[PDB]
Amino acid sequence: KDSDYKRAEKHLSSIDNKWSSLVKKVGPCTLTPHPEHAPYEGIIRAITSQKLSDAATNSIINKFCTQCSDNDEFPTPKQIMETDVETLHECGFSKLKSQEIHIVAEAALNKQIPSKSEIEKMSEEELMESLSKIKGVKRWTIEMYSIFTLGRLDIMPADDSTLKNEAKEFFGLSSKPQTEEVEKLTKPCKPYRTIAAWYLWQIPKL
DNA sequence: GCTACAATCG
DNA sequence: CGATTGGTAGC
Repeated sequence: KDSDYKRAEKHLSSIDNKWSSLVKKVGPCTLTPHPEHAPYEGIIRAITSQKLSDAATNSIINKFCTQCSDNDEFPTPKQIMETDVETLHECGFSKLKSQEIHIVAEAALNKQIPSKSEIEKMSEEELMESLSKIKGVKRWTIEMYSIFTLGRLDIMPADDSTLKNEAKEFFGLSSKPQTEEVEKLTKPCKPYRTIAAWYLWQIPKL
């Protein structure tokens, strides 16, 4: 993770030089993934973040953990299953998300979700095909889960709206780029596109 | 003080 | 189509 980042930062400093410049200005990558989280947890966290800022997402999960858990820990599948969507919605989850989160809990409970060991053996394409079967989980959500939970290093969430806004400035484009364009422009960042995305995501903070 | 900012479904 | 969860950065 440490050697991984230093190695990634070096590669990003070895492509064309706007990347070298951004890396130097932003400093060391502080991305902190949580692979210790079970798949159902990582998935629920990713679902919750849809259309919501990290702060908004945090306030919702905090309530969720504070009420639905008996130890401020992340609610277990069983605990979630035994909570109706009405109560989940009161924590701040949209009604739709409440429904999907309940279903994810049921799936985890009934061993319908790939085990973490199997997930770690799946390529991103396989993961996409597998988790996209879950209601409320598609490309973006799986990318976020791969990055923030799994800790994968070569994930380029080219479809991310904020990343597109950043890519427009960074690459000096005349208009917000389409998904395909972002993927093309960041190809040189392989095999550390996750870290490249993170750096782009840090541009606002500058 | 205001208010823009992923995936599903009748 | 037209809704949807909310903290808060940028006005």
